Amino acid sequence: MIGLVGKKVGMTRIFTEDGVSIPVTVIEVEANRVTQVKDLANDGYRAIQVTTGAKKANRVTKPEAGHFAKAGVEAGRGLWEFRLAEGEEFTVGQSISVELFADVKKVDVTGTSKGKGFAGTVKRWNFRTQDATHGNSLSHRVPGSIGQNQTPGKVFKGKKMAGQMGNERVTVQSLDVVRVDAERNLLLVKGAVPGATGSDLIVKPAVKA
Amino acid sequence: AVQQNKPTRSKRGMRRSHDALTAVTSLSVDKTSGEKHLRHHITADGYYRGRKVIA
Amino acid sequence: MRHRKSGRQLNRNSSHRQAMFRNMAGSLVRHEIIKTTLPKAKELRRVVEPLITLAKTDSVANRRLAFARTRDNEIVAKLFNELGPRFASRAGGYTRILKCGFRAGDNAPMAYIELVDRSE
Amino acid sequence: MIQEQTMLNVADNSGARRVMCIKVLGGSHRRYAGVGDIIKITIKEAIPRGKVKKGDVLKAVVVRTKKGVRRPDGSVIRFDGNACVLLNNNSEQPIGTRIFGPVTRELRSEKFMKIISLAPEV
Amino acid sequence: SNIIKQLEQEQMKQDVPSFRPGDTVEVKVWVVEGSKKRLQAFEGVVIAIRNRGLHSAFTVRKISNGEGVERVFQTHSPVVDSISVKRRGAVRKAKLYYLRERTGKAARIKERL
RNA sequence: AGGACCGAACCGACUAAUGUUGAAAAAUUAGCGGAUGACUUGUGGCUGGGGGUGAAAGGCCAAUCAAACCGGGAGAUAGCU
RNA sequence: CACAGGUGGUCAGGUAGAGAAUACCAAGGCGCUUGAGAGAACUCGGGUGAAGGAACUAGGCAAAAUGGUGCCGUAACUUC
RNA sequence: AAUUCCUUGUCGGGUAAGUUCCGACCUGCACGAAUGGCGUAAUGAUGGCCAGGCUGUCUCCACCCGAGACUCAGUGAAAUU
RNA sequence: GAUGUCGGCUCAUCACAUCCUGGGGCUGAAGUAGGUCCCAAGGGUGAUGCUGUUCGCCAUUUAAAGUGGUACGCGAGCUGGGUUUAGAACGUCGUGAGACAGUUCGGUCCCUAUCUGCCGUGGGCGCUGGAGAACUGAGGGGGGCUGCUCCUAGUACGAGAGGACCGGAGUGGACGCAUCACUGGUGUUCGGGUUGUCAUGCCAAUGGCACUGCCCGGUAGCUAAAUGCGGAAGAGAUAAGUGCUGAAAGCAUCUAAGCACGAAACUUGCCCCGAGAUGAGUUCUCCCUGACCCUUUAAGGGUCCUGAAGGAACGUUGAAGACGACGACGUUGAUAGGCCGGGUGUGUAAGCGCAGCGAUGCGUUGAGCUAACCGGUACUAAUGAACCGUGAGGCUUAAC
Repeated sequence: MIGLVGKKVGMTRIFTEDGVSIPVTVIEVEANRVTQVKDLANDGYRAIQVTTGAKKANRVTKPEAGHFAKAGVEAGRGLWEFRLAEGEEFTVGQSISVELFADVKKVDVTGTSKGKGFAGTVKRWNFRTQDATHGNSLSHRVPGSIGQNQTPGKVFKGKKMAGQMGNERVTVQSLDVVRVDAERNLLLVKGAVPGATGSDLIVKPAVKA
Repeated sequence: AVQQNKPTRSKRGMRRSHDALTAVTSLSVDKTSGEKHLRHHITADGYYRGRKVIA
Repeated sequence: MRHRKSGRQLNRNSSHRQAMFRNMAGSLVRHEIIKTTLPKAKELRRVVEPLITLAKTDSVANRRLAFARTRDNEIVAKLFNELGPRFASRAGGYTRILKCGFRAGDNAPMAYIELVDRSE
Repeated sequence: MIQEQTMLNVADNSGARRVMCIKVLGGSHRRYAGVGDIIKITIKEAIPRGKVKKGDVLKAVVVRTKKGVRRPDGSVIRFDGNACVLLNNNSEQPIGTRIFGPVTRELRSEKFMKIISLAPEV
Repeated sequence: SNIIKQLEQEQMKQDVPSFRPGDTVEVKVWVVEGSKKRLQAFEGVVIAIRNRGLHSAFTVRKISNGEGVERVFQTHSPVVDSISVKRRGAVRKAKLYYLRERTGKAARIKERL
């Protein structure tokens, strides 16, 4: 089934009456406004394109403005697409709200993880550090060997090395839905989700269940 | 640690393909003195956005 | 990583930054306009403006704090006697930074920082 | 968190005074043992006329750690030292007959009912 | 952060007594031993207070049955039933971690008047 | 009193890292040993190459030692490259 | 080499300190002939660390630890 | 044994785990009495072992602080081919 | 006219003659267990005592502690204990100088990366008028392990001891990933104590320096030791193996026709990248429809007027980032600083009074201060320009 686009508000706890603390992530899910419906005949597949939030009228270009005007909806801060199953249908201009998840109890949350910059092999790939003492020469956190010898004669593609870490799209699967609060546009899921505070989150019903 | 063959002059100019400088091409004009200056910078005569600021 | 951290270290250790900014704040107070690198300004503000805020209200304790931050009695006197009264109704933002080119010796980006009044 | 070479105090009247963890058993490459975990130990010090001798190798259950345990609340209970109770190597039953110092709630597992009953507290 | 603020505000207790590090408090905690739900008392010295809104916590140190034990309580948890101050202590610090190395006469805290 | 003891100068040199086109053709930094003695240091002199001098290591003899350097024999010789 | 190396003697102020040790200063003399930014891996030289505690390694290498004075007390052995 | 190849001999001690150590036996391939034998107080920057203390040596690393590395302006090498 | 040796370390990749887990036939397979053979590489396959050691032997684990190849994989990655220089001694040998795959003690490991190879990060062009987005999926990668308990069930079995197949359920270990509610670490950028000394004329009150002088705490950020999640279910085609109907070869016979099954392999399914997928794709939207002249004439070139969508530059900046890039913002403004209010951390500031001979206490007073946190606020800085990018987009056929 489709999902909704929200933003990571932060993280807190919920105390249950039987003395259990549930670490929850607070996701603010405003109304998602359908801006385009893609169908098999015209686009080759079935999906809806949604928008959410708001954007400053000076920051929206007339290409984007014209695209929004065709749907007859207000400008949002972006556009996302959701693949449609066989059953459901939607109409352009329709708004979808958080009570979509009223009876779901597992979600998959996708976001852009925090960017770690250029990271070494110890941090990025959990490589073991070498000896801190006992004669070690300038080689406390270096990767060590990277290949065999003349017989391969090259470094194998996909070798684990230092480089960019984080700042990439990550999905976390099968999160408990703790609370759906329609009037506050809030969704509370158990556990941590990728991304820093204030970043966009894509919430979908769990695919594996 | 060191080359096995002398690189050609071709590879030299191919590396310097990215070393070219870029001109500013965007001088602003003060509304009072009419002087040219860098955008968001004091003019040589001490004006900024039409106001005498240094002297 | 540097997430949400604040404060340039300016290729200096802590005590040297503290001393340099104390001296520079004294200079700005006595002269009301000085010329430094653009990165040293934008850090002077975070030092000098709190002293003016402190000087808006005059008391023995506040003068002692100002003297602790800038160990110069002339600077404390001028602060509490002129700059506090001059900026009594100003809600922050007592300084201006004006980019003014590049330094001949090392091509460092220069800037002028001044108090917004300077008796104009 | 108890690992190999960790020294432990003895929380029963079996006779041992100091024991050292020989193996955190119950898995491959397993690193630590918390409260309620079973470990194999050697006896480094014992009283002259106890039921166990120095250098004996046998099992034990960890009942107090100064890393502590966490409750579902999020609270934590820490102790001032690490203590264990000696168990027979084959039948994992306590050797001693008195239990000294408080124990914690995690031992209620139908396997350590003797320790819970004999303990002074919790 | 207004919405998280309000979400936490809904959950806070309104009857938390005021106490300081160095006081002797007695805490009642709910204990479940099957189908029976009980109150257990834990009395000791408050050696640390983390007051962080809903996430506030405080540490209580007790010498029980020969050796020291300290519990970090989660204030606003429903597990904590009631907190009562039995004696006011007079100390200079906010975190009384030095008490861990001190016992008997050396661990006494003078009463605050 | 002491080829006493601790410990500065001073004289050495056990270990570690660093440096290795070095700041240096053997150093720097942190420790380390001795430190009234078989001690160290200044200024002169004296011993010369199959020779000196050596509490010994084939050590040292002007960043050169199973035989110093400079010039001659000498365009030594080389079934070898 | 305007080279972090070597180079005999003389003088020796104050406050702490047994001291020509050492901390801070006096007289004096300097800031070391490239600087300005960013605040990556990794390197170098430091600081701090939960539970553990040599399990590390060829090996406690390295780190950490002890330290001062008065006073009490001190083992085998001994060439006293 | 600074010697014993075999050999990690054997036995005892120390550890949970001991080709090391320490004490025995003699089964000295191949110790032996001034190219000294055997002990020995003290002493050694001597060699081998076991304790305690102590700790990031390690389990396993994590942060903070400087100096580089990155970038900019000035200057401007080398090995090598 | 030089291809560094062993072991450890860090990092590996592959083969299958598969150690574990999976499938199956035969048993001298009652069960529990096995044995032996066949198929099968998807994942996993100990850390310690001695020794320089690979090994070995131990003492305890484990689901299991596979075996080989890779210059006995790996020193322009590291170590250097061993072996293999120059000092010295011992046993032995030689008259001796010296020797000894006998022993012992001590004994300089340089390399600023051009090219390929790999991990990251960008430009230039193309993509056929340009632009803003959003897409698709053709291919690539990643993951892909297992214990224990309980129920079925003391049921089947045995004869009793003992004890299932088949089904499930819940919690672990190793491992990866996100994050920081909690709990901890760090926090030289926040407060407090305290030692020596030097200043602020002096007292008080402060500052400088002694490793942040030594310290006790601690905000944000980051972290792990903290906590959430996840390696599939299910398909499709199969391997070993098992069958159904069924002749050749009246019978038979899994195979020849024909019809079924069957494993952690395979292909998907879970996750990531991705049209330079030159084979450069797709949908929606935005913008430009003025002349003139010269000729080789051709998909030609200038000139004047015009410049649009958009983009860049510059500036305020960032839980983005070596640098680019990336994201928000420029007054139609909260993008940063300051400012206001709070929070938080430290713990009752200065000044004054009081008590005491004084040190000191006490009160005003939980007071004062408070980095990066939250919620605000135009006070300061985000300036009109300008710059780039155009003037309706080739040809041919076929449809309409």
